[PDB]
Parts: sequence; structure tokens; C-alpha cells
Amino acid sequence: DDYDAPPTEEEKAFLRGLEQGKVTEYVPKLTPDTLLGYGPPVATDAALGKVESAMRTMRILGGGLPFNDQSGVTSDPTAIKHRYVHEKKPVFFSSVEEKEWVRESLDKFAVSEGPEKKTKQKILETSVLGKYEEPKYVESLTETVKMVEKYQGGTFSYAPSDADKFNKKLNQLLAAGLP
Amino acid sequence: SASVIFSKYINNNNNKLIPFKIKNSDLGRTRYFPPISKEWKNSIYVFNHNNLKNLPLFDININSLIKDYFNLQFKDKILFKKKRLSKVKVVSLNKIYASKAEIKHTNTKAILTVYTFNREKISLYKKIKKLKKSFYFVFDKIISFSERVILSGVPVLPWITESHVNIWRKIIIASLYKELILLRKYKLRLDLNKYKFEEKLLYRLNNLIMKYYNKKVEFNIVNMRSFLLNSDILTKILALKLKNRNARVIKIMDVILNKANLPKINRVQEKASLIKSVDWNLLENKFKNLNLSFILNDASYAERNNLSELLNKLYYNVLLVSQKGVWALRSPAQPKVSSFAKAKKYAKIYQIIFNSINYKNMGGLRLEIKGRLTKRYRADRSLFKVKWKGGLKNLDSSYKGLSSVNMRGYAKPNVEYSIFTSKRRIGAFAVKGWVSGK
Amino acid sequence: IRELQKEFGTLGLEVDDEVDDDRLEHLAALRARDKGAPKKKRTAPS
Amino acid sequence: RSRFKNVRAVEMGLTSDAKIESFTKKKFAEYTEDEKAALAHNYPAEHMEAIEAAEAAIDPKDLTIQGRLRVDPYRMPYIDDFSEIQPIIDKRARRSAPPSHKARFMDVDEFTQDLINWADEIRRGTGPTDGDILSYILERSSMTDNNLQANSSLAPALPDKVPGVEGKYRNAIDPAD
Amino acid sequence: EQEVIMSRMPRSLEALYLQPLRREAEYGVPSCDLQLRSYSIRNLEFFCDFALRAAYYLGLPAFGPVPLPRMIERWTVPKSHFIFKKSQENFERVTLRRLIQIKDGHPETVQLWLAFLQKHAYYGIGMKANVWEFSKLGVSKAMDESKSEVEKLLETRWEHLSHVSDMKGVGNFEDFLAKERLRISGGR
Amino acid sequence: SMFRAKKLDLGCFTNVRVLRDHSKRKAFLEAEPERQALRYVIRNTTLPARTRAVAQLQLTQMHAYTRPTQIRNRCILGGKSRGILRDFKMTRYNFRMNALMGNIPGVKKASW
Amino acid sequence: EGVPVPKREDDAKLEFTRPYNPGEFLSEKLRSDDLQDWERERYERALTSWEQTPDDLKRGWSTMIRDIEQAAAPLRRVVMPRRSTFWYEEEKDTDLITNEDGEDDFHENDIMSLGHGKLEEHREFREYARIAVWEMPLLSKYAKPFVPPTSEEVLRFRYTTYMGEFHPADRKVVVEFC
RNA sequence: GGUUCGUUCCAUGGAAUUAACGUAAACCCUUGCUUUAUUUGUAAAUAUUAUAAAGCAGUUCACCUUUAUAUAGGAAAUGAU
Ligand SMILES: [K+]
Ligand SMILES: [Mg+2]
Ligand SMILES: [Mg+2]
Ligand SMILES: [Mg+2]
Repeated sequence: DDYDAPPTEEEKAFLRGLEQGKVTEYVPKLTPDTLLGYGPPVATDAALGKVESAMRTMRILGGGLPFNDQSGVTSDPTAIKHRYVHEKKPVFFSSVEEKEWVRESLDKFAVSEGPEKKTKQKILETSVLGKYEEPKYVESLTETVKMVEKYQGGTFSYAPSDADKFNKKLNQLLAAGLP
Repeated sequence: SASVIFSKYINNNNNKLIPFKIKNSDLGRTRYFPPISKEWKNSIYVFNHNNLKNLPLFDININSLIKDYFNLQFKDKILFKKKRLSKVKVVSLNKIYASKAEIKHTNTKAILTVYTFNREKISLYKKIKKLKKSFYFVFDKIISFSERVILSGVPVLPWITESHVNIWRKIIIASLYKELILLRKYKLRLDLNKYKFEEKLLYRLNNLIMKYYNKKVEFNIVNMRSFLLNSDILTKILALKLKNRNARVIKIMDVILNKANLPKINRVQEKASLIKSVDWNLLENKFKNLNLSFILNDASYAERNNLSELLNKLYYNVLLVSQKGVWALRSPAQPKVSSFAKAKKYAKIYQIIFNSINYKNMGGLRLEIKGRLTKRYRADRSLFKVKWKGGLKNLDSSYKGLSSVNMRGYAKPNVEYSIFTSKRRIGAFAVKGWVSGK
Repeated sequence: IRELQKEFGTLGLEVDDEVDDDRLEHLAALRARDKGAPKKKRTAPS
Repeated sequence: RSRFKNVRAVEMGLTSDAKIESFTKKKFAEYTEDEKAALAHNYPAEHMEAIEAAEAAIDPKDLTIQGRLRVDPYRMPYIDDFSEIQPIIDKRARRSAPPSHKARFMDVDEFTQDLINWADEIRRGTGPTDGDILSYILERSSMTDNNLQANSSLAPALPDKVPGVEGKYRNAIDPAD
Repeated sequence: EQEVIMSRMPRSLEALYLQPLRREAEYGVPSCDLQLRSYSIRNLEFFCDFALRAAYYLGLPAFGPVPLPRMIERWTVPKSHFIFKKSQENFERVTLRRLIQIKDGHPETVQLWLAFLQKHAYYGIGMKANVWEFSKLGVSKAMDESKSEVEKLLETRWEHLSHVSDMKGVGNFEDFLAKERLRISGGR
Repeated sequence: SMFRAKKLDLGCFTNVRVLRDHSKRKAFLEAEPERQALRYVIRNTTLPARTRAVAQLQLTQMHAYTRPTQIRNRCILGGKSRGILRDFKMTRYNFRMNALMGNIPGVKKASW
Repeated sequence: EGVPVPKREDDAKLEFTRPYNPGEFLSEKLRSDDLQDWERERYERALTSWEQTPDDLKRGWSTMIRDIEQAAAPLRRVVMPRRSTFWYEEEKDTDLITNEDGEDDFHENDIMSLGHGKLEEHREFREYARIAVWEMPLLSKYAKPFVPPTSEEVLRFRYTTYMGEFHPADRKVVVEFC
């Protein structure tokens, strides 16, 4: 005797709620704060464009991930602890709710509230204030070192480290071709 | 005054005025525009194409990763299952089958779609449902029988600390150990199968897949009732079946085909063409001058000036009762909903949404098996078998004449092609499969 | 898969590496009929 | 001259600016003070904020001079308020709490306590009914996360009988076989 | 406890079944050029409509969608992985695009329009925008006076970023940004 | 041999030459600014003759891997180097098969 | 090292090997083997209370556990696979083996995968209609009217954005003045 | 046995009735027209090139001829289009 009773009407109605779903609520919410983080990082005169370019720089330091404030609050605790401790690099949280989830997920892990003072100025220095180093004009063509720095300062392809690698070998060559 | 540059962009005004013309020609209905996500696995466009050249390769990695994620199973020691330490390779079929992922990319996130056929829940649910209802009823009596004998005097209270509960909890386990391991065994196996679709475990897989696209991945796992509704799941089921040396190739195809139910059809009517006639019920043919300044200006009807009333005479309104009537709103924590959300009846809305979907019913099936599928361990010529049931044509265009939208310029919109490659002890073989929608 | 087996290995979940486990079965079969690899020589030929 | 042409507004009899106002107030009359109260008594507070702003943003004069009917293939085939989230025709709602990382699958000891806790919660509202036992195998979490009901990513299921699919199939299989 | 017979439905809902209303520009000076792109038309055509509906509530008079010339790439590859070159076939990748131009739009308001579109972006569409803004002379000063004004708006946003004291993994800050922007971009 | 990573980092199709072309793209990334200073001093006719002769000799001593002309695109799925498409990092064939299945976004069979 | 050997030393030791009643269990527990002195008092008071009830009360307990054993009897029964089975032909996991009675029948409650792409496309059109009916109107509360530039605004800068995408060309700034 | 670009179609056979693929249809480009959109394209403009989304269109009508009366075809710069 191996007989299974067909699903009862009560059971059917119960499964529907789980599979089909239920009539939940929906609360409209749209303020400039709910749109902050998705705006265009443009260096306009409007403060909104400058506040967004600073939020973008915090994401490049945090790892570069996009500002996703609607896809949950989960993350990788084992990897954020290594980056934050073993690499001593920054970490960007799209929301505070995501910051408290990593705290409750790790045994005695403390995440600093906010960045330090110097880090706030280094971000406003270049991303907001936009303070550069004007490449000076070189008149004489024999000014090798000065002429190279001019070209290296007028293009973002040559990074501070790449320019140093260049200047290292250059100065080594100029010094080896003298009497 | 004004800036000289602000004036040099105003004079550049040669714009064409919106004419609001009146249509004098009859318009036919538009085609059935199929979903965009079904054309390419990745529905994406990036302005920097250096984030687009790896997607074809990642797909293989993701699919292999997701395939192994839906096969996760408890360690036999965690459930006290007394693993049989055999050296054979078990060919298991009662697991979760998945299809090739289909990702909808955005600059902010990626929605990963995957169609599954949960064959493990079909068995676990029915079996655990055999447990009599008296088990929980009799178990509830032991909780009341143990709170009058062990935690009482002579045959929750302030004079009962938690220290006594620890010992009180072991006695129940001491007499029901072999019984609680059985219930817990099926409860965990069901929860595991249930959490593979919830965020309790998907948040772990999101991290592994988030290292390829560098975006938060959202999942849209779809459950299938039968495995014959997706070519990816069908060709993988037949492949595992044929991996056995003693598998009867030709007879396994007949069992699968017999499990495919095709809808009744009137051959003469199904193949009958359609005549082209002006459909005067179309919103474009009904009002040829769509300007509201002409439709509501007492054109033909009287005292229907209200715009809302006009819309009700064209669309099915859910808020109203009787399809056409009037909106009657009641005069003067809990969920924030309306005072009529419960009164709304989505009986005809379900019939409007699912009628505008084409290729719902499965109308075609084709299975091809090609490769080394012999029994004896020797060199033998290849084998080839083909079976089918129903047609893979696009009836709306092949017979009726309606215009279709081919996918990628060459593929039919209603056919799902998939190939699965496996190998026997003597060589490799493939399993192709076509599944079509009427 | 090795990085998926360690992410879910803390929850007591297991998963078979159908690729590696198949590669290991092919090697074991060869040793059965004495067709495996020879002892890796770690010295000059002499 | 404006961005739009008055050709369609001059034939009906709205050549003058004062004539277009008589049409707007007659056809697109604003909500009365009574309707607002009834509309604010049925919809929640937040839903009313978006309604009051829409009637100030969308001026009636625009609907008369350039308002036309929508006939594109992307228009919604039916009318609805879209106030709530429906079971099947809407994406599954995600209102649960995030999962716990340290949560582990219950053991025989923890499993017993959870089973005891479930037996005391239902015995405070014979014995356990089928609905309570059916809400324990499908909704009682066996993880050490305080019975969390995580938001499922499973797409909403379809009706018990899909329109266009039901009434066309016959079961070839026979229980007599 | 009575029933009120609503004369009409909310204008917000009635505006969803009409064509996207457009505001009239007084001067006609472009303030934004949003160019959408995709390999399909049903999502591009649809989002373009959704964008115009948001530009009306914000008072931005939008012009479009202007269908720009579609970009077509072509590749002819042999059907076989071997000698059989006499049999080839053509492939292509058509890029369908549109253009929504906003005239006489407030700078900050336009950034809200663009912010709203990115949050609710439709899958399979790439968007690029060019914003035009007027300004006085002496940009150096202006960009210096507005340092405190931006510090007040970021007071409640510094919580996102958090790092250990004296970050040692970054080293040279300016160099970190440069080479970390390449990695995310993909190389350039 | 000295530039081959002791721990494999390649996630695509691994090959004897795919592993050899990958070691050249990394060695050139480290020496590009240094290799561009030797090519600049050689072409700068304003510097002394000896200065340009020393750079010309040091550029010749750089390892072959450092040379950028040694880099050649390879299929990330097959490992071949003949008939590779820059837009897909695949052979003309692998592009075809994937384009028809739908794995390459946007690509469609062309008819006109 | 060497040829891999199997790992057969995998097993979970069950706590109890046979069902123990409160008396026997407490007796073995309170054998003065290893436990805190004060903790041994708790068990003692429990055992003392256990040996203070009527025989019938104890008798019922013995039958109560036997009634639970029969309640979970059909859950540990090895169901025999059907003669012409399809799913359990080579299933070496006796637990999952069911009767295969109406497990592959179509209840007319699903569409093909191709139909789910068009249904999931409607679930999104509603998600965008819900935004244009309830969230868009709130954008009018923060809009600001356009004001024409004065005589001092002589420059017209241009900034390009890629809407959340890193493109090297998103750093150029064009300026045009008369 | 006739017919058709075509196992197309009609009739018929003291054996037929049907299904799948190919064919056909449909699709992409192209042609005329209708509506929509007006920038980065267009001298002007009340919109007509261009750009591109959808829809309509043919052998359709007219003329002539025509079997077994069942299935049709011809004519091609001086019928319409
Ligand atoms: K620079
Ligand atoms: Mg015949
Ligand atoms: Mg222009
Ligand atoms: Mg034209």
C-alpha cells in the first residue's frame, strides 16, 4: 500500500503565496539624496557636479565598483578585511547599511568612521579644486631635462611613476656622454 | 543686454514645426517584437569596448560555476548518512538542472537570468510529506509531559533557570536521537535546495561572479514545471542518461518524446492563411486624428468631455467595477497600500498579458544523437539517431503570412537550439536538441 | 571550482570536480594496465 | 510662432487664447476639494504627495495644444494605478533583511531547540494543524540566523491555468495502465 | 462613510497613455546632448520615451528622439576552420542610436535629469551626455570660493569611504588614482 | 624563462606560446618608459654623439621580451595567432561559431 | 605524495547508539565519570524527580516514544523503484527514490523559456510605469527655472559624461567665447 | 489528362489518408507612398533633401482570350499605377 493523497485545496492556496507571491506595499521615494551618487561627475559651477566628482574619486580608491545602492547590502567580508588590513587600502561603502553588515559578519573587525583629514584634502585638491602644475615654456632646445618634463606634464598617459622611470634612465644617459 | 555668444546660438533656429497631420491611410497592426534578451546572451552596449571583448569567455566560466553551485550537497558526515565508500562514479539525475545564463548588462549592475528544473524538490517534498501528522502532535505532548515531570515538583517559571533547560533538552534527544536525525536530514536537504534560490547563499555566489563583471549581480532564476520547455535542460538530461555503457540509446528517446504533450490542432485551420483587412478596432484606425483637441470636442459622442472617460472606452480599467462604469472612492504597523487594492480583480489582465505572448505552447521537438554509442570496448563506426515530434516552423509566417523578426538575421524566433558534448569509455558523442513554440 | 569549494566548505557543502575527478580516473585506469607515466628522471642521462 | 502649429487648434474653434482656456477648464477641470479628501483617504501619505505635484507640473493648457493619444507599441495595454506590487505580473518584492554571514546549518542540538521553540509558538495562539506543519517545512529556517525569511530571487510563478495554454492539452497517460 | 464619484483619474496616470508632453523653449540654446545607443531598437525606442517624460516634469524642454545614422561594422570570415576559403559569409554589428537635445535647461536641473536616468537605466543601452554651461571670467577664483560650499555638502557623505590610519597601500595618492582608473577602464 | 611567472595567472586558454606572449606583455609594461628614453636619446640630434651612442648600445642589450614588436595577439579560446580579430580576441572561426550561437553581443549575420 | 590513496576515514560518530529513557540516560550520565561537582547536582535532582512518579506515568512515556517511531515509519521505508523507471534507473541514493506517479505530467501551468522573456519584459514595463506615475512627479519639487546668462557670463564650457562608465575622453573641457 | 516560375492548382486512379525537413511563405537591403522625429544633417520655409522607427503596396484594377466548364493566361515606350 503506497498511495499519496493529492494536494489539498488548503495546501495549494499556501504554495501560491510563496511561488506566485503576495500583494506587498510600495512607497514612492525620490529626493536629491536618493539620486546623489548616480549623477554626472562634471566640474560645473553647480555644487551638485562637484560633489559627484568627489564621490567618484572615493569609488576609485574603494576599488572602482559602481555606485549601486539598490542591489542589496551584501559583500565579501574575507576580502574586505584583507584589503582593509593586509593591504591597508581604503574601502567604499555605497550605503551605511552595507557598512554595518560587514561589522556583524566579522569577529571583532573595526571599520573607521570616515576618512582622515589629509585624505579629504587630497581629493578636493585635484578632483574639485583642480590644482595642476603648469608646464613651463622652454625656449632653448638644448634644455633636455626641462623639455622632457614639459611634455610629461601635458598628458595623462605619463603617470608620476612612469615619468620617474623615464627621468631615471635619461639622467643616466646624459651623465654617461660627458668628458 | 545679452551675451554676444548667447545670441549666436539663438539665431540658429531653423526648426521644423510639429504638423499634427491627419492620417488618411489605414494602418495595420505592428509585428510581434520578440524580447531583446533572447537575441544575444549579453544585452549590452558599452562606449568603451575594452569591457566587452571578454564576455564570450566569461560565459563559459560563469556557466561552469553556476552549474557546480546548483549541485552543492551536504557532506555525508554532517547528516550522519554513513557514506558508501565505493569507487564507482554515481550518475545522479535527481538534482537541479540549469541553462546557459542570459545576462542583461547595465553600467550599474547585471541581471543574470537562468532557467532551472528543480528535480530534487519533486522527490524530497513528497517523501517528507509522508511523515504522519501525529508526529508533530505527539511530539508536542512530550514537551508538556516533560514540563510536569522533570521541571516540576509532585505530579516558563521564575524558579527555572536556563541551566536546567540544557539538561532538560538532552533527555528528549536521548530518547529521540535516531528520530530527530531523520527529520533533520530531510529538513536540511530541503532548506539547502530552497536557499540556493534565496539570498542566504546567492550572496556568496554573487561575490565569485562579481569578480568577472566588476558589478553587483542580480539573479532572476526561473523555475520550470517540465524539462521539455528548455532545450538546454533537455539535452543535458538525455546526455547523462546515455553516459552509461548499458544505456539503450534508441529507447531513451522514445520515453522522452512520449512525455511531450502537444496541443490539439485543426490541421486545415492551422495551415490556413489570413486575408489582409483593415482592422477598424485598432487605436490607430479608430481615431485618425490623435489630437485630444479634436477627439474630446464633441466630435460624435455627447458629454464625454472628460479625458478619463475616453481612456476607459479604449483600455480595460482595473480600478472600476463592471469594466465600464465610474470610479467610486470611499469617503472619510499596517502596510502602506490603497483602500481598494483588494477590490482590484486581475482576472482579465492575466488574459491580456498572456495572450500577447507568442510561442508559449511547445509545438516542436527534435533530438539528434551522434557519436560513439556502442556497447563493446572496441573500434566501431560512429552511430547516428534522429527523432522528432511536431514541427519547428514559424506558423504565424509560414502559413498565415504575418511578418516575423528573425533573431540575428538568420534564426527563427520560436526555436531553441542547444548542444551538449559528453564522452563514453570509447569516445565522444553529442546531443543536439530543438524545441519550438506555437 | 577550488575557490567555490572553499567559500561553501565552511557550511558543510560538497561538490564534485567533474573535470579533475575525470582526469584522475583516466590516470588510474592507465596504471591498472601498466600504461601510466614512468618515474620522473631527475638526473642527466648517463 | 511657437514650436507647434495651430492648424489643429484653429479648426475646432480655439483660435484665441481665451478660447483655449474655456476648453481646458471644461475638459481638464482640476480636482475639487472634495475629491482630494477622498483621494487622500484611500491612498497613503506618500502616494498623495506625488499626485498633488503632478497636477501642478502637468498644466492643462499643454494637454489641449499638444496632447495626443499614445499608439506606440510600448504603451501599457491596460489601465491600472500601479500602487502596489502584484503577485504574478510584477517582479518579486524584496523586503527581507540581509542574511547572516556567520549563520550555519543547525545541528541535532540546535535543531531540537528550534523544533521546541516552534512547538511553543504554535501552542500559544487539537495541537499543530496541517497549515502550521506545512508552514514549518517551507518557511521555518534551519539556519542559525533567528528564523530569517530572506528575499527569494525566484521569478514569480504563473497562474494555475495560463491563458492560451489551458484547454488545449489531453493527458495521453492513463492511470488504468 | 460615503462614496465620492471621482470625475477623472489622476493626471500622473492619465499622462502615461498620452504621448510624452514637451515644454517650449524660449531661446533654444542647447544645454545637453544625450546620445543613446544600443544593438536593439525596442529598448532604445522605449527608454527615449521614458526620458522625455522625466524632462517634462523638470521643466526641461526636450527635442527628439533624433535618429542618428546607425553605425555598421562588417566582417567576412570563412565558414570553415581550414582550407575551405571559397565559401565565406558576412557578419555585421549595427549600432542603433538616438539623440535627445535639451535647450534652455538649468545646469543643476539637467544633472538631476541625468542622475535619474542612470539609476533607472534600461538594460542594453549606452548613454553619453555633453553638458553646456555658462560662466563668468576668472575661473580660478570661482573654483576656490566654492571649496567651503562643497565641504558642507560632503559632511554627510564622507561615511562611504573608510580606511586605516596612514593608508600605506595607496602610497602615492595621485599615482594610485591614475593607474587604478586604467584597471577599471580596462587599460585606457 | 626568467620572465615566466612561477605561479600561473592566466585564466584563458593556456598554451606554450600563449604563456610566452603573456610574459612579453608584462615585461614591456615595466620597461616601456625606460625603453622610450633610449629611443628618444637616439633620435635627439641635439645631444652629443657619445650620449646617443651609449643609448644605442644599451637598447641593443635589452632582453627580447622587452621589445614590443614581439607581442602578437592570440586567441583567448584556441591559442592560435593567425587570423585574430582585435575586436573579439578570437580567430575568424571561433568568432563565427560564437556569433551564430549568440555569445558575441551585437554581432548578427549580414544580408543586404 | 605518491599515487593517491582513497579517503575512507570519513564518518560521523552518533551520540547515542540506541534509544535511552530518562532513567537509563541519567544513570549513565551520573556515573561519576567526568563533570563539575555542582553540575552533577542538577542531574541528581532530575533523576530523583524522575523516580518519584506513578508507574502508569512512566508507562505512558515508554509508549509515547513507540508511537513516534511508528509515526516516522513510512519516512524511512525504502520505496522500490518502478519497473519501467526513468529517473531512478541508476540512482544510488535510496532516499530520493519516489513512486514516479504523475511526476512528469503537464498541468497547463507554464510556458516555454521564450515566453518568459516577453513576460519578464512586461514586469519591467510596469516597473517603469510605476516610476512615471509615482516617482517622476516628485522631480518637479526640486526643479529650478532657466535664467538667461547675464552680460558677464561670456564663456560657454562643455563637459562630457558617460553615465557611470570610465572613458578616457571624459576629461576634455571645451570652451568657446566671442 | 491539363495547368503553373514551382508536386503550384484542378480533375481523376479496382487505395488511399497524413506528418517532418527542403520548397513556399517570411526575413535583411532596395523601390513608391503614409505617419512620426528636426541635431551634430538641411539656403529659405508653413518642410521638400538627408537621417530611421513603424505601416501600406501588384499583376491589384482595366482590356483581351480561355479546356472537361473544374483549375487560367496573354499583351510590355503610347490602359491606370
Ligand atoms: K598631467
Ligand atoms: Mg493522390
Ligand atoms: Mg543644428
Ligand atoms: Mg524620406
